[PDB]
Amino acid sequence: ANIVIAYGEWSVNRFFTLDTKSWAKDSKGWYWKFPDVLTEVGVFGQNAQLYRSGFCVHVQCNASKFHQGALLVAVLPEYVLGPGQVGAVLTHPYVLDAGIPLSQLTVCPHQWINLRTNNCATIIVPYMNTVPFDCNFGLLVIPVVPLDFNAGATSEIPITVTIAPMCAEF
Amino acid sequence: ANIVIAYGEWSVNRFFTLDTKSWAKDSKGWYWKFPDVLTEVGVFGQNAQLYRSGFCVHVQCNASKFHQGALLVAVLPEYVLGPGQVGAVLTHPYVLDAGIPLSQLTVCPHQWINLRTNNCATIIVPYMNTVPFDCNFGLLVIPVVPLDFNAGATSEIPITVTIAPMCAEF
Amino acid sequence: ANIVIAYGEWSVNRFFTLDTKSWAKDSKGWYWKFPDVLTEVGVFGQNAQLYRSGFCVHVQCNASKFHQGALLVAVLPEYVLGPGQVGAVLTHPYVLDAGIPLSQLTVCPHQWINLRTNNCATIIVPYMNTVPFDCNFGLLVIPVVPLDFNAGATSEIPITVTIAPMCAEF
Amino acid sequence: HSTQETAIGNFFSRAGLVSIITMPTDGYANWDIDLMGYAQLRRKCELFTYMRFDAEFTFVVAKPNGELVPQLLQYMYVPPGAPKPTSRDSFAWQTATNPSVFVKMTDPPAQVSVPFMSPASAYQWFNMMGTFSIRTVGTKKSPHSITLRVYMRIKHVRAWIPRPLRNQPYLFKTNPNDIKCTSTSRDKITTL
Amino acid sequence: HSTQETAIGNFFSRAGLVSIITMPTDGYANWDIDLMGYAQLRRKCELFTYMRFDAEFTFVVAKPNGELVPQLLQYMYVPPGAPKPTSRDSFAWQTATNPSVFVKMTDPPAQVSVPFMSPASAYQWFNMMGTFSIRTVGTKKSPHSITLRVYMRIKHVRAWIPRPLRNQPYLFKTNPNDIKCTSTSRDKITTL
Amino acid sequence: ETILEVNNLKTNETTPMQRLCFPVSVQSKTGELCAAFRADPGRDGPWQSTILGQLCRYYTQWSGSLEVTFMFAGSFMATGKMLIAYTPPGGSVPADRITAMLGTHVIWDFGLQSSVTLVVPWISNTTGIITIWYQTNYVVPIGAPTTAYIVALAAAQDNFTMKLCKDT
Repeated sequence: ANIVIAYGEWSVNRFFTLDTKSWAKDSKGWYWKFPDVLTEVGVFGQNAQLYRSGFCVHVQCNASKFHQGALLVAVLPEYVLGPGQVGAVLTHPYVLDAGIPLSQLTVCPHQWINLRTNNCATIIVPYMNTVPFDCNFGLLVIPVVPLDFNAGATSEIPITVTIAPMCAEF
Repeated sequence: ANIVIAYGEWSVNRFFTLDTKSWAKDSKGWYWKFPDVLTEVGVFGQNAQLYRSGFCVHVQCNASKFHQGALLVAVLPEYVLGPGQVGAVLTHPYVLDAGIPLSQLTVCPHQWINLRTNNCATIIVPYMNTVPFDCNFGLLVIPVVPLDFNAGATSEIPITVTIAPMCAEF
Repeated sequence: ANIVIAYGEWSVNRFFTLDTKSWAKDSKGWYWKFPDVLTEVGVFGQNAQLYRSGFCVHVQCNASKFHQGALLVAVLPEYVLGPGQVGAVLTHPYVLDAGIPLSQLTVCPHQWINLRTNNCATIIVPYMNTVPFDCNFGLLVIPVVPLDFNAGATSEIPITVTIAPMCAEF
Repeated sequence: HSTQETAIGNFFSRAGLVSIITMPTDGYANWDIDLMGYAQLRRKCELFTYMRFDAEFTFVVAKPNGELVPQLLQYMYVPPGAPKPTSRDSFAWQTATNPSVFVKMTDPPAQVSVPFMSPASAYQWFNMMGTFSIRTVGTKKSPHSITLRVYMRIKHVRAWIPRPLRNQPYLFKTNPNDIKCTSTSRDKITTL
Repeated sequence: HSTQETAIGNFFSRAGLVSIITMPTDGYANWDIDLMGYAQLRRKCELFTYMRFDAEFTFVVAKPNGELVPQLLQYMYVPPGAPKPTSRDSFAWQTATNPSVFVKMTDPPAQVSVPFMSPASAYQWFNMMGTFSIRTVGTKKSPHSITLRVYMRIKHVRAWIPRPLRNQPYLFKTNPNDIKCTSTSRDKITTL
Repeated sequence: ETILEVNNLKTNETTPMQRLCFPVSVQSKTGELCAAFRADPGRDGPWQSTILGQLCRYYTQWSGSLEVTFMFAGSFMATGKMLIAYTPPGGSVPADRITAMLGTHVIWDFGLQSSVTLVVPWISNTTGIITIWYQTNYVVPIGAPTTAYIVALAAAQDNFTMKLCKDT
């Protein structure tokens, strides 16, 4: 019952799997911009070229019990800075390149990813806009605690993101 | 039924006995400041270092029938001038060192101590403050009539003050 | 249901935590003498200067799964040799400095502490004396099996002792 | 006679002049709120310890000679803890949390009301409601001398702990510091 | 304390100064409507994404020295998309679909209200309500310097999508573009 | 809940990312003080980064109860105990571990429970002392990391009230 519903309320149907990011000790963070990053994926590849859909995202990390670290996943409606399946990399993870500090990032719906007790987390968010039929929201995954491990172990910890759209009206 | 209730309305439980003041012909007056003077007494000695309590004070004077005189005991909420079990001594009993005349001192709750018909008096006062959990009030005992006696009698008349806290919430 | 009742029968209330002893490979053992060691702890600090109380003691050891070893905890009424929160150290753990062999120590109420399947143990003992109102009993914790570990691990395994007095009549 | 005139409410009801502010040919004057400013209304409140009252203020503006000029002035209230303006062009005058009253000299005197500002349940006389600020609008000086007087009423009077009055004259403002007899004298006891 | 003071409505309720307009000895000044004009009231609205609010405006006119002169001025609102006046004698001032408010300097400040102007359901901060126009009536210049200030309130506040505040200082007006720590420091960890 | 900054130092100014968490290592012995910070939501300090401390800047009088949450991002096979003590307002800083046990305290063992909630009883502005003491030394096996980080979170309760709006 770790399902996190955003803001308390709720061949097209299938599980889309994005690329697996390599997350190392010296890394910073990654972010995806929905729907735009998903428009090139699968059935939506030829579909995008109005849309009303809810989004169910799953963030899973496969790591052994010998590592340590923590991530933070969140959903920020209308995230504007101040992109393909590769996403991008934040050059200033403290301000998230928004000029907005990282400590207050938890105001938005979030779930804590801790390599100790939990290997996976998910966030169910609905469609939120002033106009019902239309860069809706970005997905921010940044480590709070950097990775530390003894020599001889695996230096890269894969992070996968699977998108499962629910209640899609095109 | 000489019990005087202030303003018409109402191992920690025991009788605390303060020092006995020597009251002579040339004296002026004494005053105690609650709770501060009581904080060094008995169980409250280590307790004071918020408090909500009612205070029941007893003023008793032991004197023979050959003497004469009268005292005045009163309770003044937030008495500020303009201290240990020894208390202090008023240098100007007329203004009570407040610049406030002695004749109007009877506006506050009081009981007359007259060496003729009564050897003891008591005043029951509750806790009065703007903030319920916090120098609340001073105790003014000053003679109106000085002592006069024939030679050969006892020149000092002891005055004892016993504190009996009632309804104490710490 | 690992609770061990001694001999088959049963602001003052709170959990007192003693110091954490560092237990290494070359160590021998420690012992505490109740009530005397507890008299300087917390509320009992000013209380001790007759007592009737039952004692509930908890012995917990925090160790990883890579170590190995076993302890022995016991309650010996009127343990006399032949002390502050620091306790003491047995110079001859075989005779326990009583001239009494260690192999028979299990006659008294005891529970086996084995770093394999159990990280904690407790013993509930009542007050036992010829006079009901009065060095009642000592607490003997000595390893049967010494510690052995590979290089690179933590050489000190903390051992904590928490005292929870139950049915205390002063 | 009825009991309505001697009631606690009608005793503090009448208005009084609590301040005098004069601006020479400065530009701004900051005046702290105090009821102890003058002898009257002071002795009256020392009769009691705890007092709970709403405050009503009146802003009357004029010149030294009394003639009125069509000049716009600003009346601002500064809550307790807020920074005081250091000049006319400073930032405190554009602050949104500081209420302002824009009135002219031809505009009849404005009336503002200040609720109970203390964190406790009542004031203790034995008390800071904040301070004011007043300036002439514009980035340039105004070639008119402004002398204003502030009237203060008291609404919803509540009283507790009656205290004996002070017979001796007052020395300092913040402390009730040659003793004087509270009554007159006469040459003999039996004389009338 | 009650929940009425910390409510969303009372947080944006207090008025503020959103503009400063000065006319030297020009004749007309066009000012665009923006809530981002000053530091205050700006940081507050970036706490939220979607906001739906009515706008209340206040027109206060005066001179640089503060004295008032019996001069008639015109206050016109220009809806979004309408052409802006290029001069005082132009056609935009006689346009019937542009509302006007005729007030004098002795006339106490007028108050106008602007409804919700956006085609969407709410504003997006991460917003143009139109522009104003102001001129002195008549075909000739007015020999008086006019310096006016516009006050703006917010009525019927609605909020959605709470966002984290911006710790870094603002750079430009239209974009949230040397990183600064959001908190102070100390020499050790165990020091108080 | 939001993240506070307990790691605030002059050295961490160049790399603000290390400010989020504070280290715990095997070198620390029993009885040492890991971190100590006062909690006033308004004043500048560890509470300036949270959203609560920022909203308390627009207001003068605030009061209520608070909550502090800790998180352990360390390795899974690591075990150890941590003392979390709170000194009542108006007291003194605890000198050692034994003097902080007499007050409000909670035993936090990350070998089983990974987080706890410390409730500050009362605060007023017209402060408390939160200290983190070492109970047992950090126990690590071979191959496991010898240094762990703990992230501190905090959130206001329902009884927290505020009034007298003042801009800054």
